[PDB]
Amino acid sequence: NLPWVEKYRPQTLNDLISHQDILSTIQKFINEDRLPHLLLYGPPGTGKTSTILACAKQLYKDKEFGSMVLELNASDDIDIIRGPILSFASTRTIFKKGFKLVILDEADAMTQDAQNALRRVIEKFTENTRFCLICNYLSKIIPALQSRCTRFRFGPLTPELMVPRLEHVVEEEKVDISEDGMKALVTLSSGDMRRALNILQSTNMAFGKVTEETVYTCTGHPLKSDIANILDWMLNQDFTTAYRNITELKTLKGLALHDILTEIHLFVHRVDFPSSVRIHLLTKMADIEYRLSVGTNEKIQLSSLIAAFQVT
Amino acid sequence: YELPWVEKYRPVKLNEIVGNEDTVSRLEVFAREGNVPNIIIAGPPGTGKTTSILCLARALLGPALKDAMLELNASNDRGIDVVRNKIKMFAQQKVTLPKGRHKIIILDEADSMTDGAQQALRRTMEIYSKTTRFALACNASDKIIEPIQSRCAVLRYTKLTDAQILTRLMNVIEKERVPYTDDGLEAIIFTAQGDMRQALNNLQSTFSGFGFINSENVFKVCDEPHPLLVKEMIQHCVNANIDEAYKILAHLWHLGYSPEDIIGNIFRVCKTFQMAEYLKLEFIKEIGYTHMKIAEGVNSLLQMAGLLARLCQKTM
Amino acid sequence: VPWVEKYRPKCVDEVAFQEEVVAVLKKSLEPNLLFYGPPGTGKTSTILAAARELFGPELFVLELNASDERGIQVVREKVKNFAQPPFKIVILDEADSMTSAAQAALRRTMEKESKTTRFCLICNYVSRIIEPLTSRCSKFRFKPLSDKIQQQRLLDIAKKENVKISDEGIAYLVKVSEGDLRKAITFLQSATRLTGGKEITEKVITDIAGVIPAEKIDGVFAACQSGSFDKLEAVVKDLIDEGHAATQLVNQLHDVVVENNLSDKQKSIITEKLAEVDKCLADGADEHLQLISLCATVMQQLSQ
Amino acid sequence: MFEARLVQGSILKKVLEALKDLINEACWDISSSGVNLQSMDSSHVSLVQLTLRSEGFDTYRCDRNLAMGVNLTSMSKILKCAGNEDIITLRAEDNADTLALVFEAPNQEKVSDYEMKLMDLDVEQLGIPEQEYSCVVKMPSGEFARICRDLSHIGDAVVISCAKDGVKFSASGELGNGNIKLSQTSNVDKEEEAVTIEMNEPVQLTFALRYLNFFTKATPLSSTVTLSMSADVPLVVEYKIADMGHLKYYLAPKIE
Ligand SMILES: Nc1ncnc2c1ncn2[C@@H]1O[C@H](COP(=O)(O)OP(=O)(O)OP(O)(O)=S)[C@@H](O)[C@H]1O
Ligand SMILES: Nc1ncnc2c1ncn2[C@@H]1O[C@H](COP(=O)(O)OP(=O)(O)OP(O)(O)=S)[C@@H](O)[C@H]1O
Ligand SMILES: Nc1ncnc2c1ncn2[C@@H]1O[C@H](COP(=O)(O)OP(=O)(O)OP(O)(O)=S)[C@@H](O)[C@H]1O
Ligand SMILES: [Mg+2]
Ligand SMILES: [Mg+2]
Ligand SMILES: [Mg+2]
Repeated sequence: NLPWVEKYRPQTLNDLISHQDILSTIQKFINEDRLPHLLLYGPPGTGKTSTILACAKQLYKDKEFGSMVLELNASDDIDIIRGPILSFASTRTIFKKGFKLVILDEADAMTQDAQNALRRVIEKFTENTRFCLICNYLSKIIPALQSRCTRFRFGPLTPELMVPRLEHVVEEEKVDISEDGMKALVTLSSGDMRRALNILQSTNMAFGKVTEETVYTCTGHPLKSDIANILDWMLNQDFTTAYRNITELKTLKGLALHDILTEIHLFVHRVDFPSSVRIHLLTKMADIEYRLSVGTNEKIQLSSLIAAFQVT
Repeated sequence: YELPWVEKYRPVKLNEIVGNEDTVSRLEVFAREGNVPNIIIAGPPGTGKTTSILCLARALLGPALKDAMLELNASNDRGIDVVRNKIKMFAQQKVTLPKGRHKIIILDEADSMTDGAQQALRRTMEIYSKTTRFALACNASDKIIEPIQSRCAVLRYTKLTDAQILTRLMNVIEKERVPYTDDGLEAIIFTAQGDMRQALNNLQSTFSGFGFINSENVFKVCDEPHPLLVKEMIQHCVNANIDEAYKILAHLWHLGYSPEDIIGNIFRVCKTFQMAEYLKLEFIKEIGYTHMKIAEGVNSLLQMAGLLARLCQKTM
Repeated sequence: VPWVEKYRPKCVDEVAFQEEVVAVLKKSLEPNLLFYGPPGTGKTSTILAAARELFGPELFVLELNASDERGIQVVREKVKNFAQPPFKIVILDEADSMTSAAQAALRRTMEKESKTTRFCLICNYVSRIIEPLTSRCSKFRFKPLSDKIQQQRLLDIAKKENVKISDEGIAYLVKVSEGDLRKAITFLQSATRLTGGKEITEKVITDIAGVIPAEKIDGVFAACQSGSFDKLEAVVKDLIDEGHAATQLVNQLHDVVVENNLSDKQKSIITEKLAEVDKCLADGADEHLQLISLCATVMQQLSQ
Repeated sequence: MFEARLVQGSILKKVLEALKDLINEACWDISSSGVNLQSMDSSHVSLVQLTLRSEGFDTYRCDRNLAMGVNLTSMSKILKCAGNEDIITLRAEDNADTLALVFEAPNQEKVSDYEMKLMDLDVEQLGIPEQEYSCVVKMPSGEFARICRDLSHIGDAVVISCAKDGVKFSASGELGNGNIKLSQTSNVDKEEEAVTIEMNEPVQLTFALRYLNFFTKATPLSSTVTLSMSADVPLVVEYKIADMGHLKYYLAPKIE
């Protein structure tokens, strides 16, 4: 039915979590009519399009929200700048007094010429239309454009902050969550509340109970024991019987070499090596990843990885 | 509604531009004698190109600036039809100016004009040069087709040294009486990277958000990987200590800094570092290789760890 | 019509040897579907059978591949256009070759359109698909058919189409395209046009499958075993003048190096060089020079 | 149900041709006291408000309130089929989602029936803040249409200025500047032809000209137009539809 990523949206500005400094500064901006152009950037699912929407609903009303807020996605399309944006920023709204708000979601998919045009539009109409850009890679935004507006990095949510909200969601709903299912959910989410709530809802709706095994099977994430097995084949076996074992496991479950390689890197850093061997393992694994990035055979790259581990 | 400091303290005459003493000296000569050629000012952002062209046009024309100057931004329609109608009718328009003065057609962001527009602008530049002078500005001076550069003096602009940004920042601080400290000013100069408009924007944003200016506070509004952590990571990599450098690397990765940002800061810090010389060059080589591999799209933590392993094994 | 489609399954519980996928596909009325498995194991055939069962012969499903050259935006745009039996089925083939940023966008497109269109992601690796797409989908592994079944079905095809092929010919046909029933059937089809039905010997299969004969591989190892650089130059020149691609030589050379009695150090070195040469060839390097280099490494490894 | 008989459908046709190009689709709010239409254009810069009282119609019968969100383009396309002197009967059944326009003839042997398909519009009635204007110019509609259509040739921004001795409309553009100044007539031969400037404080404002040209397409409705305005308040162009109501365009000033 209704997804939990929408039912538990923070409707106000204080229901946001883990960004108390940024939220307090934006609230102070609102109180003093000093709201500058904002550039909210960071990893997905961290609360950007919710922060600015709460700020808007606090700033305008619900009927002024169609004629004084231009929610525009930048991934649909230089014409979008001199088109609707320049025609929205330059004109007043008839009876309403106050600035307007333009919300450019995915503001980093814009070509550089479009960002030049938009920077001039911003610079011109800066007292009747406040722009709020939203992106994931501030490096993709022209330094010129970013200079114009104050920047806010919405980093990922630490697991201490985000666990109470998940506990409130669990208690409000009826989810029999284990003491580690929460841990295997926080880990797999990797710090974006959207993915955490989505995974939780989908697994609870598919299997009926969340634990450290059910979430790992619902998301198809390679289990830790399997990667331990692969590292053991590589580290304590013959070359050919390791190739055979690893290939059989890699085809048994759906498993590529990118994921094997990532988890094996984490394990190389986990387990104890003479610290002059992991310099070799790390170098070779970072070369195998580049080799795989160009569309090569995985039957020769897997063998190269086993060769890398055969320094032992 | 008070306007930002980027504009409240915009220099209104070329004696106040701190950018590039030689080029601004040439432009003061032109503002004195008065017969400017079509000039293309090219350079990195934030360094005072638009300001220089505006101050030059003002000092040339004077009170006829409303009548003799035509500015066309990137936010204005500048297709082939506008170049063939509006710019041409302005070049042909009669304005009576003093002996050596000419009308000025400022095409800001000249690298944003399509090729057809510049082709249509060539002969307008060439014919009416007896009464009309063009002053283009751009960042990528190769986006301007060659026949347009052939009829313009290509004035190059360069990034600002840290001393110039510091002088202008102190001139602004004196007028605003903002409480500061040396570490805060060094933080602003580090986050600016030459852009004199970035520095002012960071100064105003920091002062308006918090007041007092200290590095701890500067890195609370800019918020890029603290250069002390990157210095510590490079130091661990100098002592061939991989397990202690990957510590800092995974710490930075935990806070969600994109690997492009991590590499940018690692490069900018390893360039002005305190290693040997040959070792510094051997480090910068590997950092450049990994930057290539990350810009290409292989941006996983494994590539950063491989870079750390190479940096370690350079020093045995 | 080609034999790869003439002999596709027409129903769900009909011929598909996989049982736990054909049972759930009856209740498919977990909103989406996610099939993964080795190529040529009835991935698309099964969903097409399910769609011909559900919708009907005249009710005719947009099938497109997510590995397009035209970026990801045109893919999701086409999905939106197709969006407007209370739903329609869109198939995404090669859905693992999408970068994570392109799957994030396909995720938004498929979750904003989660009311009228059902999705089916077909891939060879479920680990390459990110956790949102898999978490929204229901997985189904497709394991290849057993070797004996392969030969059985191929004989059935060769008797339904009257293609006189030896039984050892069928064994070699399934051996030359390992566990790839689609590839084996396509080879059987395109290898009878090459003869007009007179006789299809294993040489025709070896030519169509692009497999360099095992004699040339044994010659390469005989040269690099002990000999001057002139022998390597000669054998590589003869192997290139024959037309055999360097990818196939690298592939088969690796297959021989791995499962033989070379030392672990030698196998490690030779396989590292094989991987480097494979990337070099994939980057457009010249086959003659890469083969010369690989043979020089193999020679200095074996001769010592 | 909604049953209204208009003796001269020319009025309805001119209204639809005045609203056709400013707003695409509007919510005709039918009531027992009259007909209203308040809506702002797609750019939210101008707000048209039409009112047609009940007494202007011959037999206006409305028992329950209605909100017929007609598509104005299609409605005008249908109204074009009517004659110039036809009697027009609008009939909206209690709830049928169709509006029957019946174009009778001027007592002849032709009757036309049209069933315009309505569409559901999300009605919104924004408050029009009642305000006191500092200048009220009353001028022959032909002159205002001419002034706007002329200054549109020069610039896209008309600067309207109310002094006491006359109102002047200025404009400036690439080909120079031009300003048309009208003085209030003292010997009004025809009360239509007069230009009466009720001035309480000298004002000066700037307005776009696309929208003033959109307003001046209602000139066949009335001979006199009333430009009422004050500082920092949207100008009000009023055309009085004779003895049956009015058509009032609001326009927000121009920035800079
Ligand atoms: N700080 C937060 N407090 C409460 N809920 C949050 C927070 N961050 C994320 N969420 C939840 O996660 C959902 C998605 O968050 P969004 O603000 O949409 O993330 P996002 O920054 O827009 O991600 P993008 O747009 O793909 S970069 C919301 O519906 C919330 O329920
Ligand atoms: N050299 C300089 N000396 C003094 N102030 C400067 C200088 N460069 C920039 N500024 C300040 O920065 C503001 C903006 O600089 P601009 O002249 O806009 O630079 P710019 O070359 O136009 O940068 P672009 O157009 O984004 S590439 C000015 O209003 C000044 O206050
Ligand atoms: N388990 C099976 N049951 C029935 N027919 C099968 C089976 N496996 C393979 N086939 C046959 O093999 C042919 C190919 O199956 P496909 O579904 O096209 O494989 P595939 O998944 O498309 O491989 P790709 O597209 O190259 S990744 C079909 O014509 C089927 O008749
Ligand atoms: Mg968002
Ligand atoms: Mg500029
Ligand atoms: Mg298929």
